Amino acid sequence: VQLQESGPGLVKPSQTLSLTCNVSGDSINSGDYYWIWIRQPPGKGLEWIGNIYYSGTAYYNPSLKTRLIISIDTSTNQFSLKVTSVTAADTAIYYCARASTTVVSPWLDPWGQGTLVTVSYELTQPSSVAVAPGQTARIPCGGDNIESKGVHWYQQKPGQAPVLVVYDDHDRPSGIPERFSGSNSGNTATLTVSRVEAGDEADYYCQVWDTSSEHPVFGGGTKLTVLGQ
Amino acid sequence: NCNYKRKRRERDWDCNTKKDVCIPDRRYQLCMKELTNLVDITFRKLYLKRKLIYDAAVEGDLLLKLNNYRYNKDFCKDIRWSLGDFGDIIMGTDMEGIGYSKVVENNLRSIFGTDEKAQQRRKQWWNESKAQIWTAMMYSVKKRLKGNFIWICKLNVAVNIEPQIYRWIREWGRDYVSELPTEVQKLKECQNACKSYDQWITRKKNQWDVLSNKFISVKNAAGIVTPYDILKQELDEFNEVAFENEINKRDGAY
Repeated sequence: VQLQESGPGLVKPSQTLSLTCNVSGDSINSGDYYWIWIRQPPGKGLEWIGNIYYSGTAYYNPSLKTRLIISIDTSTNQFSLKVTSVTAADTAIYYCARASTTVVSPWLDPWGQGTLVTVSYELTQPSSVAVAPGQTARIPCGGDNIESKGVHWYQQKPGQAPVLVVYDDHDRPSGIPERFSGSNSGNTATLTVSRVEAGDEADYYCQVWDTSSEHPVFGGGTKLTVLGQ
Repeated sequence: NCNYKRKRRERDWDCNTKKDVCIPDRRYQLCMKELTNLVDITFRKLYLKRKLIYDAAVEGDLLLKLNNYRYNKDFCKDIRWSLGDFGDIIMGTDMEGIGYSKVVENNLRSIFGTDEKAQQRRKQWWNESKAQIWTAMMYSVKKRLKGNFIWICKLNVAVNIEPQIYRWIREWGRDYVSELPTEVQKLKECQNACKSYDQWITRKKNQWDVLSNKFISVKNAAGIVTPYDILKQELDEFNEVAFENEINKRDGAY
């Protein structure tokens, strides 16, 4: 199943940005999934924009609610995002993604390619973990009683969309090596990357689901740098 | 707020709050916070499912803790019973309807409607959701198993819709066959122990009388015709003759 955003890439400031996610391999006309928009300012982390249900209902990030319109069209297998009265603070890479409605803790898989556009539960993770090649990197994710939740982990290499590497605190999708493992105890969830290769250099985000307003909550991200020598 | 699940049979089946039925402690403690706090027809049905999943996941978690985190068939049975009660609440066929359960019913009334065909829609909503609700109850098991998920619990026995009184007799049977050795050994181990046993066995008869009477009203209003057929199905080599003797203090042990 594959999603993909499509948009202008450059937008005049006082105007309104329009994006469109084309899903293929599956039908959007189903209650099995949330359809989500995520944006990421250059250099910053992952911001949730809004969800939409196949029935047409959509809810938004409260800080941007007045400028967001998320619509869906079941008869052409797509849903769209509109950002009105844009400003400079809206320059970001915009991702569309999918999340299940049938599990306790939804995660986002798959994600769109991502398009650059130019003009309360909090997870705490450090900005950087730096280890030498072959060592063991441990990326912590802090949350108040975070073990009561199911935390997921995404790997984002530069220029690419995030990639799910761990979900339900220790499950690995098919394509992920066994060196990536997950833990969740007390107030800290831990992504552990053993035998850190050079290709492991990326940003790692822990994600959790907000059970009161039904949307993903992301940590700030952790840059994993490999020092070489 | 979905408390820590008092020890097994710390409180016996209550037949006094609702006089026509005997209510187990598990049902009284069933987690319903998100359902209670529920104060686009398709979207609000989804929101209900989400809150039901959250209550079911907590319920399953606490039941696992009650079973000392042992993923065994004893745990599956408790998950089977609590899932059924969730269904009878959703479908409206719950026999408790006390306090907070009256709130969850009114919340369900506002979602599906008060008309006659609403009750058939709650039955259809439960059928397309019941499997997901059962999986949520074992999400804590999935979080604690280091490896893959092994399904020691079986969906078919849990997801199959029975009348509440049917399942409660299955549960009461397992409760009775466990309390009986503890009581016959507390006597074989004396005017107080007999005044204690015969006050325990009176609770068992009074319970079985109210359940079997509730059975008749439900059955009239699956290979099971009498309420003893339920115990023959659920229990290990259950003899109805010995059972009526035990509850009537005629057994050749007492």
